[PDB]
Amino acid sequence: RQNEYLTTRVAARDDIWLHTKDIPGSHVVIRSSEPDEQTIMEAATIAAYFSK
RNA sequence: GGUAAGAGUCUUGGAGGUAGAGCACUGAUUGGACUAGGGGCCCCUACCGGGUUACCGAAUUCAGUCAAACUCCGAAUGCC
Repeated sequence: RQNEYLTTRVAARDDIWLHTKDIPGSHVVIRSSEPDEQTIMEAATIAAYFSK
């Protein structure tokens, strides 16, 4: 219920959206125009921590 | 006591909105064009807008209804 609202209302364009491959997990979005490689790594670790 | 006014009928002139009719007002309404505005869905909304709505209906309009506290009208009888 938070995820559909976050994906369709909150985040604008060119926001990197992250999810675990073929495993259910939290939906993680970075609200910046350009994501730094370190930012992508950190958000991927957060998405992996909040996963199965 | 006044006295012959009283009453009925023919003729004439009036006031007063009932029966009936009608939307010319006040409401309630049914259908079609007309669509102010609101409803989902795609481009997009971090937000302005666009499309389709076999989607509702405040306006307005062609029609169709209704009304003791609606009347543009309007009797028969009663009344003076």
